Amino acid sequence: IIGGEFTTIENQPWFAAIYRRHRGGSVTYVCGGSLISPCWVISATHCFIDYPKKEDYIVYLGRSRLNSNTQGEMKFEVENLILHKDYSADTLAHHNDIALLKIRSKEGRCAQPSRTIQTIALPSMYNDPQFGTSCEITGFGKEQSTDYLYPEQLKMTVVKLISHRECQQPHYYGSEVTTKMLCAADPQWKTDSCQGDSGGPLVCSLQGRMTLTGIVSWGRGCALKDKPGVYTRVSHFLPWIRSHT
Ligand SMILES: *C(=O)c1ccc(NC(=N)N)cc1
Repeated sequence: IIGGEFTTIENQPWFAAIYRRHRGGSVTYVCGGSLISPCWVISATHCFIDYPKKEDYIVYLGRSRLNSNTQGEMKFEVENLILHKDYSADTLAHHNDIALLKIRSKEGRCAQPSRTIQTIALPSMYNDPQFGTSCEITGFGKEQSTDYLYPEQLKMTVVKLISHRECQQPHYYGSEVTTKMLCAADPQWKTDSCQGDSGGPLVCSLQGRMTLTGIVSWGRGCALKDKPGVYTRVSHFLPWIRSHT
């Protein structure tokens, strides 16, 4: 997260921290995700495409810190890693950038809700907030494009939804953005998602309910003028989620 503020898991209790075990046993952070039901975390296919083996992955819920255990956290194996079979990636844009992880602890159990573990509601089909709406993004991604390290503490920021029209403009993304993507950015371009934030949630309040409107997907750099963050438009993927859960 470029700019924004530090947070703890209590403020985004659906947030999933996804890590990969490397050959040799070393564990590195991969991507965020969101808990949509006790047994299901939703993320981005781009996070997993180079290493598609479900056994390589570890999912935490209730975790506020990157490389320290948060009190109350729960740790899961991935029992099913479902990548979108129509996923495609150009030099920047990711298409159908959506993935489902069925989670199962060593004791053979799904998430158990708590102060630090809750589900996030899915949108109603094609039901998205109007452009200019303020939404929140959460992740362990870089605080600056030039950073080597990821923050140890979880971060959040606010970005505003941008219309398909505006995002299609020449100096923005042109035809790279489709109607299955949502753009969001800061008016001053001062806060954004960055490397490490992908797979994570874009949450909007829709008719009074906190809704997973988006999945952090792609962008040209981070917090660059006329280069919004691009999100998987979740309200356009309900059939795929339905048929795989
Ligand atoms: C994901 O890792 C990711 C998503 C989006 C960006 N860029 C912007 N939001 N501009 C970088 C990395």
